[PDB]
Amino acid sequence: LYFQGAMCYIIAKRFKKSGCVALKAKRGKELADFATDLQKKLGYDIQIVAITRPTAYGEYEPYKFVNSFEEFSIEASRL
Amino acid sequence: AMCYIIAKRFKKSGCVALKAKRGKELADFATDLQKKLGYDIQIVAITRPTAYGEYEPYKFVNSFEEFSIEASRL
Amino acid sequence: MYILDKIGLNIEILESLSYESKLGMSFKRTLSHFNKEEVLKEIELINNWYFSLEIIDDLPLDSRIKSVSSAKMKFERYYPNATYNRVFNDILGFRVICKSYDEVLELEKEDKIRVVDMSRGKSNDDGFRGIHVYYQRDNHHYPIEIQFNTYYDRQLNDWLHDKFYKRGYDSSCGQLLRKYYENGKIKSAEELEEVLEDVLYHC
Amino acid sequence: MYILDKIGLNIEILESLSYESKLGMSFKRTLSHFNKEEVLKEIELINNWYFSLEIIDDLPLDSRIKSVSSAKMKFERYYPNATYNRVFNDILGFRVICKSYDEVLELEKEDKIRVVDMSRGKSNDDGFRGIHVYYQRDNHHYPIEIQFNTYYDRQLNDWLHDKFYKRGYDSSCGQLLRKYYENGKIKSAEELEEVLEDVLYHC
Repeated sequence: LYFQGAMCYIIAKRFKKSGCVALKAKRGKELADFATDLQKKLGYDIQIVAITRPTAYGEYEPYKFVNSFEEFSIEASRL
Repeated sequence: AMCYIIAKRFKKSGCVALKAKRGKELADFATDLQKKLGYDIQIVAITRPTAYGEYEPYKFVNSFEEFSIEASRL
Repeated sequence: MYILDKIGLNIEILESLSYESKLGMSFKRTLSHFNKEEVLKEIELINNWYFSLEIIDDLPLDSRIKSVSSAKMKFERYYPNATYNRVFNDILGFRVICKSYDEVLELEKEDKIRVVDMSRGKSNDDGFRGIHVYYQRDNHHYPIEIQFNTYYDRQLNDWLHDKFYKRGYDSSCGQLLRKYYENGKIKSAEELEEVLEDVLYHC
Repeated sequence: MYILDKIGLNIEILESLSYESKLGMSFKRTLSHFNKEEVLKEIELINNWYFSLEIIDDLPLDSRIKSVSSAKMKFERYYPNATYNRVFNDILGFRVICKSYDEVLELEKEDKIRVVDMSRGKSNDDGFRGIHVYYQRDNHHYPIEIQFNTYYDRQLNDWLHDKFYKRGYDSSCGQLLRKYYENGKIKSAEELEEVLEDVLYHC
């Protein structure tokens, strides 16, 4: 189950605040439209970005990993 | 997702590198090539050349046949 | 050629990852020639397109898709005199960490690639070190960035984002932080924060 | 926990990537109790297995599968008194940049993980700095290695690998070069050459 082909990380971060909410997700229409809608609901003070791997993006440390799209939405709204 | 099959002589710097898909066809190709080249040449699989600086300089090839000919010249 | 083969890129791949603008305005123009709400609506589509391409996760290099929030801030900041292709040049941005920069400059020879060498600092030294390369298909396609950093520069770049950037300090303090790092005085992000607290107290 | 989440690994994934030996032998035993030809035949199958797993290329970290040639050399070198699990512990070997070593030391708490901390050069100092971690399912599965370095240590380890290929391995010389690096005296491969020429002249 842990092997779903190549995955990315959807990241949510407030601009002037350190740390992020991160979720391992599969790139495609379902993730793209989720991110587009969440960016509108959260506003332009929060950045929704897609990265390949957290060890390559030290500027988002510390990472708060979540396990579902719903958990990512609730935690990103608390930033 | 792809990997890089690398061929290198132990005491000599540089390698022959080929972007390949992991599976039975690549695995059996590598196992057979290692026998034909001998134990002075190392046949290794890496994820990305930028992470393995010990194989620099990389000589990238574009086919399995080109990899075989170039690895035999190491 | 060589550095592109190492990172698994070529001109054909970069061409297929290029997004064609529908604004009908050359990207050689300044931001005053563009409507903010039309630009931001397009950036939302480019961001959506890059969040759907699986091919990005299979490439042998790291990448980040920048947000619509960051594009909105960049428009407000550089409006109206900055050139469009200089502002929105990193929506798709690759990042490759290495041992040296000698291989990177050779990319200048590529007709559609521009190299911004900041390995000896920006004009206004803020501490950051690296080389940024931009591929652009034509003036109607968004540029694609590749950021090159040695391991040595990427370490300080990271600490500088974490403990220094976007906190109201002058760019003068980053150059000083980079001088302390080059002198062996900063070996942790907490040590960076310590010499920043002393620089700000004694400034 | 945290470092594993950052690199996309967990105990279940490490368990599925573990190769079960069919030699009928405990890996706690020395090389003298093993047949070289039978060992090498098994290493050929492990190497073949790792060259066929697509799952490896989808993990968010780098890896290398070591050759049968290197296993043959390691057997000849450590035969007969070295322990099998200490010799053949890196057939599947991951390589990661960690933010700080603290997050790597948390791995020691895992029952099936062994940590070899070389981040301070407390033992047999040759200039190299990092932490190597070994996961082993049981005494008849091959261990899996994860190598962690900060960007700062990784830079010197890469310059030291090239100086040790060119000039040959020298433990005291590498230890001394790490002191110069920590002092801000080595910021390129050319500077290491300059510092080396001064060290060799002052003797």
